[PDB]
Amino acid sequence: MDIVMSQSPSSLAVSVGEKITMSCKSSQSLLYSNNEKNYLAWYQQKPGQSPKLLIYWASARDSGVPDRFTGSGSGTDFTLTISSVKAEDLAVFYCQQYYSYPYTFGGGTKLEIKGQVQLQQPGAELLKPGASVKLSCKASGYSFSNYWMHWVKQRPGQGPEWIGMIHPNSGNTKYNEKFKNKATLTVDKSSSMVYMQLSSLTSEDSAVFYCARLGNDMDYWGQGTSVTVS
Amino acid sequence: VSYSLCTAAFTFTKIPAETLHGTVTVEVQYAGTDGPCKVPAQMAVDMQTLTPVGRLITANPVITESTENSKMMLELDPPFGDSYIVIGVGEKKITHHWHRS
Ligand code: NA
Ligand code: NA
Repeated sequence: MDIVMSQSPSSLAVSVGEKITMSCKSSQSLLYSNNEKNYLAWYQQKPGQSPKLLIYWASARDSGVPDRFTGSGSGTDFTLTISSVKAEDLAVFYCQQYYSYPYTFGGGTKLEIKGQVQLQQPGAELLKPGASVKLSCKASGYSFSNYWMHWVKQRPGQGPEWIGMIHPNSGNTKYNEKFKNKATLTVDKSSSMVYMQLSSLTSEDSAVFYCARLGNDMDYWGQGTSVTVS
Repeated sequence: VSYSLCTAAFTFTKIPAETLHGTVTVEVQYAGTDGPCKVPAQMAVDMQTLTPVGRLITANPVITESTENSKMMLELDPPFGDSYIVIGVGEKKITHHWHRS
């Protein structure tokens, strides 16, 4: 049974300098008793950018993340606190569970302000219903072979969806059941290239598709390829 | 009965071995003296996320001795295909690739 992530509030309008709190609830506990870790992450998506990891293990700050961002909580109830909001913080914040495959994201909290690793993806595609498209992801700046490459779908301003992942060295794959017949992941080891072929395209497939190395201290996202289906 | 997580490094005493049930038995030696303590044990397909796969058969795996270099066995139920057996936490955790089929 897939884990459902729920965020509140959907949007937050604050003046510069305010302290804010936003909530994330999971339908199942993300606290793994074996190692006592909470498999919960917080992502920030600024305008024009890919999602960027802020917090992992529920409370660990990624490098460069200021102390004014604080993740807390355990089990099924989590909180992201911003102690003193800056104008640059304007973004949609998504929580994400990585306790179980398929990974699932919350619907986001939109923060509105009133007062060497590279994953290169091509520019926008536009295609006709019924066509197929092979999206590419060129990896550099790290040892390509042993790191899983993930693919993520995101409709405008909506919660990202985890499509699946492929391990380049072995070719092993894990698919979200919801995409098992929509997406096919392959790799070209000779060129450090990862591909996702989308078949039987419909307007429901129109979205930005990201390739990403997901999780903990090595989280990296490509710039995304916008696919629009006529 | 609960214990805090073992803090020191583990070492495999022998190659992990498939049981007759298709599960995997593992024996580890523990260098710490904080025992009795809870052995961190899981399987994962991705070492970057440590997202758990399969499950531990051993209910509450523990190092029972307070002296260094004691040993314990635990049994794991690995997933279909390829995975990693991961014992311990932190930088000193140990891993061994496993194939089930
Ligand atoms: Na199809
Ligand atoms: Na102790």
